[PDB]
Amino acid sequence: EVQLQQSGAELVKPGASVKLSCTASGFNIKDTYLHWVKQRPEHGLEWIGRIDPANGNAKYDPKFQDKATITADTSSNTAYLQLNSLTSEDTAVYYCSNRQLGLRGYYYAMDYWGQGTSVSVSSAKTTPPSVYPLAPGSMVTLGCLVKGYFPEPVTVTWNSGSLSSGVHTFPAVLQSDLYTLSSSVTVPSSTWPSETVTCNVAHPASSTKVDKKIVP
Amino acid sequence: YIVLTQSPVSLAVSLGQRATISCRASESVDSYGDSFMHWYQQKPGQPPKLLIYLASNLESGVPARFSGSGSRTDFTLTIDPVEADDAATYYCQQNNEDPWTFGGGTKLEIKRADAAPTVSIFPPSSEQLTSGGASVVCFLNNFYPKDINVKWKIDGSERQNGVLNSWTDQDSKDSTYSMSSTLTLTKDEYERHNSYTCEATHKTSTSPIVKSFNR
Amino acid sequence: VPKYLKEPVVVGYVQRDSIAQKIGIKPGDKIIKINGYEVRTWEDLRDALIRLSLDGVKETTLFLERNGEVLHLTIKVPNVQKGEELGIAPLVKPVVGGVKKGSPADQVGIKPGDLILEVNGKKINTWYELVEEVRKSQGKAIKLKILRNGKMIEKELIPAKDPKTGTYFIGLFPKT
Repeated sequence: EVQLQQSGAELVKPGASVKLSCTASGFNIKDTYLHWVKQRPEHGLEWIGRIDPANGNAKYDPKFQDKATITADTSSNTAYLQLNSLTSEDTAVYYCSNRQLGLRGYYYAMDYWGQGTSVSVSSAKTTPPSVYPLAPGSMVTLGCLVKGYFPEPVTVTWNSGSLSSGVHTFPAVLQSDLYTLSSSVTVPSSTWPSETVTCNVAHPASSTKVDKKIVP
Repeated sequence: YIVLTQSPVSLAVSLGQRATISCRASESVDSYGDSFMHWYQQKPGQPPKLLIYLASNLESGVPARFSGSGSRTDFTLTIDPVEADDAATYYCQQNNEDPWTFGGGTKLEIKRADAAPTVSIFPPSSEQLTSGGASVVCFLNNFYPKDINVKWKIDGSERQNGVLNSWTDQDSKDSTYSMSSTLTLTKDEYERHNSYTCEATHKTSTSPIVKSFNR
Repeated sequence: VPKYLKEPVVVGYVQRDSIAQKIGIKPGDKIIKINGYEVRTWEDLRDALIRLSLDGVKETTLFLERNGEVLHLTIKVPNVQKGEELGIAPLVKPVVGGVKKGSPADQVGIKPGDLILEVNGKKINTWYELVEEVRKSQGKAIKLKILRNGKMIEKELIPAKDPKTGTYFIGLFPKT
């Protein structure tokens, strides 16, 4: 099976540079191209460029020709995106991708994307989140508050992923240079509090991986 | 470069009905009897997903209710019937010519039947009270349409100071929205009051849904 | 749109290691029904397969015609969520219908009407196979045996990586 696996979220300071990676499985990049696409918060998609890993030939959108540098390594099946001289317009989710297409007479599509890498361009230091449980005071609703972090993003899961259904994770809100979101899980009240319900929070930039179980 | 202008920018379509999205290219995108124009669907927090490629060809597994037509400079994506899973932003993309370009996107809302929120209120955690803060959280879950009101009351008297609201995006299965409302105040004044009320006012009802706890 | 979509489902190609191959579907098989969905065209087949998967059917009966008898085979319903398909395609004979000017094929003198018999000493029966061999060429020269008016001709050409298609390209388009 084909996968494009991208490196973790990055907090970087203005003026500097960052290098993002994309590792491919189930195909040889050497036989095709890898592409990079930019998506700013509340914005659409912008093509950055592609590389041919067989000859290192990279082509950009003239607008990125000098702020982005795309390289590839065939031995480790990996493509890189380097952004230099970072401004706030560089803050975005960055996607690696591959597409291959059959033409008239033999139509096919192979289209694969990485999960995206979040890049925040900021002066501010990293602050970890605080993680508080929400418990009531046939269906029971339980929550998980994630308070006062910087920067985005944070990942919330329930019982290590065993609960993706009945889960609402709300968009973060920015209060005085910190982020707060919460997540709600609704389970059958037979499972709780009979069995474990635990929220798993991960915050890349502060290297935090706390678990918080919900108790009556 | 080839400019792609996408229309409409946003639309709301009822479950069961037709959605039409158009893409205009500043120059042709055809070559040797194919149009190098493709349609993507992007769900919230997910990577784009290919639906139609070379103007009219279905990607593997994509339902026939999706179709693409056009050639040259004028292209249309049709979604008929629309379903809950179609809640998303759609993009045309061309690669006839470098650089590759995307249209500006079209945000599709799914119109479903009105549904009243399920309200839950939660007191601040011991873990928070110990560390010095006091956040009271209220979940208004699975409602339609998106517009909703929340009122907090502390011992019967109203408060909007320190309230923050956050809406999810439209759910891919039941087409509903949800909303968290968080009242943040100092541990100090939280412990100086007893009754904590959360009430939701929604189109579905003239009278509000109310949830409470006594500290 | 391709015209086979509205044509009957006569198997021309069976993908290797595909559900189709596993259960023994052969070129020449006429698919006529799957579960309770009548299959008159390739479009019906596509739509039925997607419907079954989305309704959560795991296994169903595929009805074929082979030498004028109906054959009933149980197949796993392909997982549309993974893009998985049945693995059959209509016949496209490896006959050249067009040659892009300037292309590697144009340069070595390949002409419309040529029949590609063999790629790198490997006989091919379909255009899919030609495509497969070009995709697997690694940008190294490939040899083609060609039939032109009954005469056997040998050609050797180097595939170019094409940014539009994301893969190797020699400049040939099949006849419809």
